[PDB]
Amino acid sequence: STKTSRSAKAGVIFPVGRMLRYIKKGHPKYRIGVGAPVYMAAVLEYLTAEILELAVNAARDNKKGRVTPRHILLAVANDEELNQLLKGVTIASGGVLPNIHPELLAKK
Amino acid sequence: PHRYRPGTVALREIRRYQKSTELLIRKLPFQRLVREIAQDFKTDLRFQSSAVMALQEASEAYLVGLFEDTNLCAIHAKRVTIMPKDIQLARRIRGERA
Amino acid sequence: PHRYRPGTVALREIRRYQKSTELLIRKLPFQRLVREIAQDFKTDLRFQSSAVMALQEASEAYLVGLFEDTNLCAIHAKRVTIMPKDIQLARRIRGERA
Amino acid sequence: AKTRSSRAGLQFPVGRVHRLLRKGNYSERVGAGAPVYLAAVLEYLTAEILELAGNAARDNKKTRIIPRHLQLAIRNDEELNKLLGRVTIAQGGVLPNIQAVLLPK
Amino acid sequence: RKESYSIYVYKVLKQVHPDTGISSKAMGIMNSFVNDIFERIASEASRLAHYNKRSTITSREVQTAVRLLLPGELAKHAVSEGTKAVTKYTSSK
Amino acid sequence: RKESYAIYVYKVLKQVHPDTGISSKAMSIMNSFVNDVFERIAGEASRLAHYNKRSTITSREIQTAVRLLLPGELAKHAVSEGTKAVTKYTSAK
Amino acid sequence: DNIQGITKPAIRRLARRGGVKRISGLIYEETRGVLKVFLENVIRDAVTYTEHAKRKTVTAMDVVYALKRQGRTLYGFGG
Amino acid sequence: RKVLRDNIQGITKPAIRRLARRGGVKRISGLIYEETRGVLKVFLENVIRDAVTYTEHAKRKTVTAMDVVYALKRQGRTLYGFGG
DNA sequence: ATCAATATCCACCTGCAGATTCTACCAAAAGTGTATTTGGAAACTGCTCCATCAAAAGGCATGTTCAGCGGATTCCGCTGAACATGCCTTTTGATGGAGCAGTTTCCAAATACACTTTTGGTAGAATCTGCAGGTGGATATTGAT
DNA sequence: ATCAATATCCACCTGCAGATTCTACCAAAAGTGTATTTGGAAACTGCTCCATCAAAAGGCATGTTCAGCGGAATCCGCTGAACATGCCTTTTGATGGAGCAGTTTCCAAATACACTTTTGGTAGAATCTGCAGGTGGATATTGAT
Repeated sequence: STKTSRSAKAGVIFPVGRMLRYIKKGHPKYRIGVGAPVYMAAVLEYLTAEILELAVNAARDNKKGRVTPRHILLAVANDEELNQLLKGVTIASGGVLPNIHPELLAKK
Repeated sequence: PHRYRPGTVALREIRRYQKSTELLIRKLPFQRLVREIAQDFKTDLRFQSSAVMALQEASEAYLVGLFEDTNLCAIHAKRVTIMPKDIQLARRIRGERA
Repeated sequence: PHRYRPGTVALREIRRYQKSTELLIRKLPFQRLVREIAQDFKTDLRFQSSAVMALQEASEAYLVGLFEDTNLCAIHAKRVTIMPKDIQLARRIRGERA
Repeated sequence: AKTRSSRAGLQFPVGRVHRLLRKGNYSERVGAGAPVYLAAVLEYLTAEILELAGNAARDNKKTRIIPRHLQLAIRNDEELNKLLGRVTIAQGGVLPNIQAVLLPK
Repeated sequence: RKESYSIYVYKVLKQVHPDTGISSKAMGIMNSFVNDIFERIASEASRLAHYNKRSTITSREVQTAVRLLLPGELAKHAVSEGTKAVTKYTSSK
Repeated sequence: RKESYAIYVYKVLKQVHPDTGISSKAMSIMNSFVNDVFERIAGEASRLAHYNKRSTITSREIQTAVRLLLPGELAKHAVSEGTKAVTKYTSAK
Repeated sequence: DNIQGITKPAIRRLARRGGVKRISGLIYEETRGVLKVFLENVIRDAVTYTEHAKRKTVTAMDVVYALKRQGRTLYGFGG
Repeated sequence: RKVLRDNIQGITKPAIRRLARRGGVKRISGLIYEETRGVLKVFLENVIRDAVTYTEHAKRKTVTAMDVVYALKRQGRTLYGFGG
């Protein structure tokens, strides 16, 4: 007489059930193994976790406690694998990494 | 008197805007550009507030990126002044070349 | 004794190889390189001849493209000799640099 | 009977195209018109390339179209070149073209 | 049995030019071509329907797709044929 | 209505940064992220299934999909994280 | 005179954010040209979505989708 | 079973030279050859890593041209003339 | 180095636009029972992929010789950056007004679905020919004198 | 400017690999008769987009002065192009062995419905604060001297 969220069963925070609904809404005749939405729910949470991890650290370095788009671009554009995973992506109001080519530097 | 040497304010401008994230094109003017272009495809159109923001965000990010590649092409040529042909090469190599 | 000036033969080749379509790399040497890489990835693999052929067609077209972009970069710097830094600019603007 | 292709007045296979639309699970349902339209388009684009390649073949004084002809046909036509921009044609080669500054005096 | 567009491409080939032939290597490309576009259009069409919460790919989706995918002039003639065909079809019975 | 991953993005965030919060726009970006990767993975998956004439998208496909889409290290952990969650989902009552 | 509204000061700001130190005078109009083609391409597809949807209102999504298919995925507007 | 090693060196200067000529290059820096092998090597490890993943996904011991064709596509480099 | 004009960073404080949290319908995920499909299992056929081999000529490797390219150095005309100046225009915050997205709900045309009948492709085989490879010779290009 | 050295353009020759018909098996198109249901159509509500208005301070255009950069020109050190030589290794082509890719069929583990009960997720209203923005003095940076 009790209910149990598959997400809880998977030990994950992301919508396992919702994922399955979504995998179906977007890929018709394909049947979907119960494993599918759990495996993915987990993978997205992981990548989400990974981004927030560094976004924060970036928010911190900015003397701030509130993550904003900037903190995400910084966290992404400075990290090799994420910046790779996100080529072709534009983060609204994320700016650009601070970078000036030495040829353009004053001289000193 | 006082006066900053050529290229100092620019380096300062670079360091500045490269630290910020606000848009750099004037909103109104942009919105007018959008609707102007949009017309030639479909008359009596209605843009959402967001669909214009998104449009501009994309555009500025696009140009900011294109300028980075263009800067590389100038530097490649022993220069530091970006000229039109740096933009051409950059876009040519990109695959855009329009 | 006869002898052509430097470039005369080069342009000769450019014309020659641009008119033809045969693969420019030796087949066998290429097959090994492919098996080497594949093996240093997953052992006990077999290759249908076509896959190897597919890989070479793809590999050679890719480099010919790269060389054009590389060639444009050198000309941009008022040079006619493609240099590593030339291949480097082109790959970066291409987004390849990984 | 009459073939749906015949009915749409087409050479390309409407039923086949229809079937593939299904196998490919692009969606749930497939309008009786979709495979006709698509089939029609594919046949058109096919005709186009075939047209320019044929010419290219004959230009090179050849009775049989080979890959280099599709190559030349495609790379010399602004639009087809754009549509097949990220494509590479096995044994096609390239448009002959030497940079101007590389030519002598 | 492996199916392909060979006979269909060949038919169209004979109309554009009667006295021309095609190499098997060239027919290969032709096949790859037809299959690629078939994919591009069906796919674009697919998304299109889903963006619009629709469950059916109709001649209408296929057209927008053709619009989104093809170069202006190629697009125009593309859409003529499309319509010309669907229209004719819708009366041939 | 209008759903999102907003709330979960949040849990995850707090679960590792109790003393840190995330702005509106910032959250929208994370939302886009999840929707994109989700799509890329779902796209590769059904595609693997298709090529292999299979009619079921399973964790096996998602995995391969993951391997095909993510840079090495990042891919490593996702494969783990995935199999991990599927294992616990299977055993765990 | 839309596409002049995109002023030299702005373009310069852009290029600056792009790490640019000097700027040919001709750059301005040139960038101006490039930006036009950019919007023509994305708006055209965007409007095409709006059209197919039987609408008279270009939505953020229309743009997002148009951008996507142009290879330029954009975040923060899927809301 | 003869161990395979240093097969990149098989991609010889004469060859890297013909490719560049078809690419329309008239003058080649001496450091280009090695530079090119490096670039070639990356391209191949990439296409092959994906192809084989496809191979392994289908529990097969043979790398088919379709594996390569699908691989080249994930990378945006569509190839015609091998589609099964 | 020594000012001196100035930009820049950091200490410091507080109202509130915007994030956080509370709150109570409710759409959709979890649940039990039943119906339908599948993709791994297994014996198995046969394509093709691997590894040889032997002959040898096309093609790589090495060395040399010097043409001309790349780059360094010098020279200046003039294109753009810095800065003051007069001011047109973008920005800004609330406004009633309607075009027009997005909902609910009824239903006819269109799809799906399960057989049966008919036939348009395909694989294989007999058969027609376009052209790759060689031989030759008049012609165009190049480079020396 | 004329001419020897060579690569190039190329019409003819023709045997044979690869292309083009020639025909029957078989998935698979194509009719028909139910069975199911999308999504356009019609009535309707309210979430938003276009707008009229009107200040004001924030930027844009203008124009003057010249710093120094881009670009032309002279030059020579040496890096690559051409090339003659030497002989290895890729290429070619026929040949057997066997792993393995692919077809087929028996089957239980698994996904797909159809339907009911229990929340998990969301909207928007009630509560809350991170920090944008303003002030100010210390210090760093730039540049003429």
